Amino acid sequence: AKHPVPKKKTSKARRDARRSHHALTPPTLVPCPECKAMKPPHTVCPECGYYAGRKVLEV
Amino acid sequence: MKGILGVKVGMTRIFRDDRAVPVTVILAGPCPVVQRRTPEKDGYTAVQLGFLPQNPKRVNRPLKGHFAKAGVEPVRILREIRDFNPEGDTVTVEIFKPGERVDVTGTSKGRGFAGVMKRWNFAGGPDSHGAHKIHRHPGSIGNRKTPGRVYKGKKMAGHYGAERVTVMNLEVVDVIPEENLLLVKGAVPGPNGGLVIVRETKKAA
Amino acid sequence: MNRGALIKLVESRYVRTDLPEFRPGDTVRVSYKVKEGNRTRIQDFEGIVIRIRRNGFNTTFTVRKVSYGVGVERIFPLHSPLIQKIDIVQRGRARRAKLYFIRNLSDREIRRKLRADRKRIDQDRAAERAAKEEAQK
Amino acid sequence: MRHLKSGRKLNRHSSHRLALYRNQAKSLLTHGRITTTVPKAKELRGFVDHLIHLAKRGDLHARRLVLRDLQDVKLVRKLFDEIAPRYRDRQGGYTRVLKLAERRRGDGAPLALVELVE
Amino acid sequence: XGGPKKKKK
Amino acid sequence: MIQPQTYLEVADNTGARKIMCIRVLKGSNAKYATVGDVIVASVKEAIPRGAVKEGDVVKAVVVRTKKEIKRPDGSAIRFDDNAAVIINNQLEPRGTRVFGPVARELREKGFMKIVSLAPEVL
RNA sequence: CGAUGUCGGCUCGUCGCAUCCUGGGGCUGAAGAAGGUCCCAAGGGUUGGGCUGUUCGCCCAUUAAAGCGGCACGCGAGCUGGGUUCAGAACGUCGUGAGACAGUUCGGUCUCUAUCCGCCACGGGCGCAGGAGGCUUGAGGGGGGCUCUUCCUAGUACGAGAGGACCGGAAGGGACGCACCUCUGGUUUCCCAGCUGUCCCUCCAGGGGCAUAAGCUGGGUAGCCAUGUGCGGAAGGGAUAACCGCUGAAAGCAUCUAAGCGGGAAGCCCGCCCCAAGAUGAGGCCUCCCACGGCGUCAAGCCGGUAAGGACCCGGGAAGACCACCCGGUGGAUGGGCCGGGGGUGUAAGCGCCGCGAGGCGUUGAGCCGACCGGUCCCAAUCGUCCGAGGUCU
RNA sequence: GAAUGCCGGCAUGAGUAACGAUAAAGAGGGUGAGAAUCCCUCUCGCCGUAAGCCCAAGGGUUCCUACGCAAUGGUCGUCAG
RNA sequence: CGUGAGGGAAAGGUGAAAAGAACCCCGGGAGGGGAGUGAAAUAGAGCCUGAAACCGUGGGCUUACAAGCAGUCACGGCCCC
Ligand SMILES: [Mg+2]
Ligand SMILES: [Mg+2]
Ligand SMILES: [Mg+2]
Ligand SMILES: [Mg+2]
Ligand SMILES: [Mg+2]
Ligand SMILES: [Mg+2]
Ligand SMILES: [Mg+2]
Ligand SMILES: [Mg+2]
Ligand SMILES: [Mg+2]
Ligand SMILES: [Mg+2]
Ligand SMILES: [Mg+2]
Ligand SMILES: [Mg+2]
Ligand SMILES: [Mg+2]
Ligand SMILES: [Mg+2]
Ligand SMILES: [Mg+2]
Ligand SMILES: [Mg+2]
Ligand SMILES: [Mg+2]
Ligand SMILES: [Mg+2]
Ligand SMILES: [Mg+2]
Ligand SMILES: [Mg+2]
Ligand SMILES: [Mg+2]
Ligand SMILES: [Mg+2]
Ligand SMILES: [Mg+2]
Ligand SMILES: [Mg+2]
Ligand SMILES: [Mg+2]
Ligand SMILES: [Mg+2]
Ligand SMILES: [Mg+2]
Ligand SMILES: [Mg+2]
Ligand SMILES: [Mg+2]
Ligand SMILES: [Mg+2]
Ligand SMILES: [Mg+2]
Ligand SMILES: [Mg+2]
Ligand SMILES: [Mg+2]
Ligand SMILES: [Mg+2]
Ligand SMILES: [Mg+2]
Ligand SMILES: [Mg+2]
Ligand SMILES: [Mg+2]
Ligand SMILES: [Mg+2]
Ligand SMILES: [Mg+2]
Ligand SMILES: [Mg+2]
Ligand SMILES: [Mg+2]
Ligand SMILES: [Mg+2]
Ligand SMILES: [Mg+2]
Ligand SMILES: [Mg+2]
Ligand SMILES: [Mg+2]
Ligand SMILES: [Mg+2]
Ligand SMILES: [Mg+2]
Ligand SMILES: [Mg+2]
Ligand SMILES: [Mg+2]
Ligand SMILES: [Mg+2]
Ligand SMILES: [Mg+2]
Ligand SMILES: [Mg+2]
Ligand SMILES: [Mg+2]
Ligand SMILES: [Mg+2]
Ligand SMILES: [Zn+2]
Repeated sequence: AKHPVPKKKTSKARRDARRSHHALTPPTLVPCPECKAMKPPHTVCPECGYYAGRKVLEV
Repeated sequence: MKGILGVKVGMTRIFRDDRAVPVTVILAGPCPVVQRRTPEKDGYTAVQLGFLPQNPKRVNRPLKGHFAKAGVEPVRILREIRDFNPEGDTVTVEIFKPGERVDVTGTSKGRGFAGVMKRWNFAGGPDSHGAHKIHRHPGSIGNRKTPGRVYKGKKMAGHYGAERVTVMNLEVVDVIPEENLLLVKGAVPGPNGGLVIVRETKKAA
Repeated sequence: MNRGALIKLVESRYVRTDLPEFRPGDTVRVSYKVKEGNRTRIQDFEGIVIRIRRNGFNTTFTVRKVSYGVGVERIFPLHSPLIQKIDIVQRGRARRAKLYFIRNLSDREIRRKLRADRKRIDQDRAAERAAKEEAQK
Repeated sequence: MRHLKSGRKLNRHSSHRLALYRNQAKSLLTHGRITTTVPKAKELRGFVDHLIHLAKRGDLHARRLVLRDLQDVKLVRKLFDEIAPRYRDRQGGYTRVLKLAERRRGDGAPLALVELVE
Repeated sequence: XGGPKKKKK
Repeated sequence: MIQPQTYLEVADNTGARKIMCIRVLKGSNAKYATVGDVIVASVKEAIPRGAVKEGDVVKAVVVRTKKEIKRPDGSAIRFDDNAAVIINNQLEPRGTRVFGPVARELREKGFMKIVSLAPEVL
């Protein structure tokens, strides 16, 4: 409701052209050593836990 | 024209003939020439120099061990010297004697996204009186309907610093070969630790 | 490379070791080399030491005297070759590092605020008499 | 710029930040494991490690210093008696951070584990 | 709104 | 460092007690005046019946300063006041005898009679 | 006129030359110095104040000089709002009056969000027809370009005297520009200490919260900085401007020109610095990886696990808005802890001794101690996953 | 097909500005299909001539409690006015 | 909406008949997939017919050295009859 304001409705081709980078990237995961589940690396596997400092395992 | 690579160690003041300072210690360690570019093959004249050793096999396969001097390929093989063809093997540091004038090229410290008036020394606004939110702004950036655009070099804000800077005609105060040390007169760019190269000056020689 | 400072510490072979230990608050006379036209005469500056900013070599300290109704401060490199010598004239109780405050009371309040450092005084002499008793052979 | 500087500004002013660190330690000295976000967890190491190394040395002065950051006269007891001797032959690193795999919903915060080591 | 401001500037 | 608008102390017996800097004479546009530079100044306060009266646009050399001056030997020196000696267009002091210390910078710039007359050169 | 905000100031500039200075030159009623005038020349530079809303101008102190104009009397989706330019009010003046005056006076709401172009920065994609890691060439751009003073020559030339050259050489400067933190000097937000009020932990002692978003004060490493430090303008090569000539006709002589040939500017081209192969005209060099297991039995390809390698992810970084960039990722010192050294505070607590007491002294430069230089696998960079050539035609 | 037309519908700017005081949060344990946001405990901060109590005006079911989350809550919501 | 006088909306249609979808399955629900009712289930109840702007998914052609009142006229290639 004030100073600078869009001159011309941005066309469909141009709106969609700026969303050419709006794409999401899939989460990056790896097989879990013990259980066969998938886990984002460097995270404590919820199911199994680390060798040493406690898993706090679902057990 | 003799050149060599190095790191910036640090700065200190020195005393000679009562007058004191100032110096930037830079170790210009041994550079083993890894390649020697020639007008018959490359069409110009230079020498790849290769710097700090290390690399317990982080070296890929192109490596270029080739020239039997690749004594565990260096980290910074970066940069030749151009119109330089040394003793064929290992550019020591004794190439510069004290009294000589030199040119250090380094990479300036990076200020990141910097406003005009740091980027460019602009005057900004009044700190008071009329004020209104422009205390550090660039003022006007042009004319009106003609030319009706902004010039193609207009000094504005942006990523200032973190770039190639060469300061010339630096004096060599002393060289210490036992430790591959080289000394000059302050003006040298880059942070401590940075790669810098050192040439003899374009002033003459 | 891993010695970035030990490297710097190496050029600093200009280090001086003859000069006396001293800390701010105590007054010291520093014999200084001066040119004075072509020649070279040894001028003395005698005042209260008022600040020591240490940085290894290229540490500086500053001394302060009132001369001919005007205050003067001089700033010396602790390892300046020009320092002929430097010798303490009285040991004063500091109670603070940088004591710039005395710039604003150069009078009677300047003493009694910087009183005698008995403990450091009674070393300085008794600490010498033993060094006088040694090497009399 | 703000180059070679150290310590996370955690979007808190000086006294709040200090309080935060100081509270988290209390919590982490009490339960021995804590869940917080990663940067909060990456900052607790230094702080809790130093208090522990202080209980190690043992002297009454060392107590009174730790007591400045912990205020609880017990718990500091627990520190000096039960917690401390467990690390006597360990020089540093009395603490561990492990990044959890689930993120806070409607916030999005990467969480992390922080527990006393051993 | 309804004005009521007079045309100043 | 002295610039136009700065009160200086008068360190000679020319009569004036204080001058205010009008301009610094180094180049077309020198920002500051240090020991041994020549300044132009208005007189703002005087002693009755002396050689110079209030209002007298004079020239003078700077002899002491609050900001420290650095010696190329790595030492420095600063004084509690800013002080000048009023001089004539031959750069000679229009007064006999000068009060309080002056920097050696004075000697190096050729102001021999000042440093002689001075109680102490530091 | 269903709105092109109208003076001046600030800011940021850039352009023209009919140039204020600096460079070069002709004439001079040019001895010399200093001027006068005209030609060539814009590369760069062209100060700070008092007055006034002022532009302008007058003054003060300087200077190499204090240039003039264009860009909507450049620049209000950049700022200001003194002026002008609403409503209030008053003076003088005009009108019987309400009111009026480029006459005056005091006062008087300047609008957070940039879509396209343009600009300053940074990336994502594809391309460069085999895929890689590096190191490069520089087509073509940008930056920069200023000047004073003193000395030597010599106080000779010149000049009655007074003054006082050129050419050549040297040293200091003034602004400006790039970089830097050793020194000087700043900040440093919890690094240390001192202090007040108050509430609390437990009475003492000792400490903690709050008194900004530091309670106040005294200091202060790194880092970031200018006042501080170091460099820069050039040298030099080439072609010219005005201008000065050589040889030389037409026109026997003479003429710098009509054939030629030289000299000759802070200007021009190149050298100095920075960008730069999207320079689809996609460049060069060095070193890596190589056959297709199967479909299109034909043209270009397709599905596919692999190769050199490269991402993902994680520890980080004087790199940084995100991105990028860079260094690491345990056959590892990347960060965190710990230790050692710097460095800052200024001699903690506890105990003993002296004092009725506030305190003082000793244990003691103690204790505490961010960023800096290092050491040390104590904690965390575990485990892995996914991409990626198999080369058109003469 | 136009009237800065009228009513309605859906776009654009845009995943942009914003989310209403800079008094401030951390953790453990519960409950739940689902918790930064609900209950509980501990620690921290803020008001205290109030940001605490009691009336008057006005408001008119907002009070208490049980069961609930489509919407109202500038997010969430097992909570709630 | 407004103190008040006064101003003043929007909003109709399953099917002939609810025969309004038992039951199973995912889900906390919502809402779907089956099963079933009906001639018709894009007649399923924010229900007849379901237009356009607008927003999606899939396929064909086309596009990263290119200058644009976006069309038109020629040739050309690819795709479908
Ligand atoms: Mg940076
Ligand atoms: Mg300012
Ligand atoms: Mg302001
Ligand atoms: Mg405008
Ligand atoms: Mg940082
Ligand atoms: Mg506070
Ligand atoms: Mg109009
Ligand atoms: Mg219009
Ligand atoms: Mg001209
Ligand atoms: Mg002339
Ligand atoms: Mg005034
Ligand atoms: Mg005025
Ligand atoms: Mg005008
Ligand atoms: Mg102009
Ligand atoms: Mg005009
Ligand atoms: Mg205008
Ligand atoms: Mg405006
Ligand atoms: Mg506009
Ligand atoms: Mg006004
Ligand atoms: Mg009348
Ligand atoms: Mg008017
Ligand atoms: Mg009028
Ligand atoms: Mg007023
Ligand atoms: Mg605005
Ligand atoms: Mg446009
Ligand atoms: Mg500093
Ligand atoms: Mg207190
Ligand atoms: Mg007490
Ligand atoms: Mg507060
Ligand atoms: Mg300080
Ligand atoms: Mg290429
Ligand atoms: Mg490390
Ligand atoms: Mg003690
Ligand atoms: Mg230490
Ligand atoms: Mg080791
Ligand atoms: Mg019509
Ligand atoms: Mg409209
Ligand atoms: Mg509408
Ligand atoms: Mg936007
Ligand atoms: Mg934004
Ligand atoms: Mg926002
Ligand atoms: Mg709020
Ligand atoms: Mg529930
Ligand atoms: Mg309070
Ligand atoms: Mg109700
Ligand atoms: Mg209730
Ligand atoms: Mg909600
Ligand atoms: Mg709300
Ligand atoms: Mg309930
Ligand atoms: Mg169903
Ligand atoms: Mg139907
Ligand atoms: Mg029908
Ligand atoms: Mg229908
Ligand atoms: Mg094409
Ligand atoms: Zn597992």
